[PDB]
Amino acid sequence: RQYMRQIEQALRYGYRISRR
Repeated sequence: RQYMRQIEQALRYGYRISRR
């Protein structure tokens, strides 16, 4: 929901760095 918005935005950084 609305709150997940800030939490989702974090995954942006996740997708910014590499994790295998």
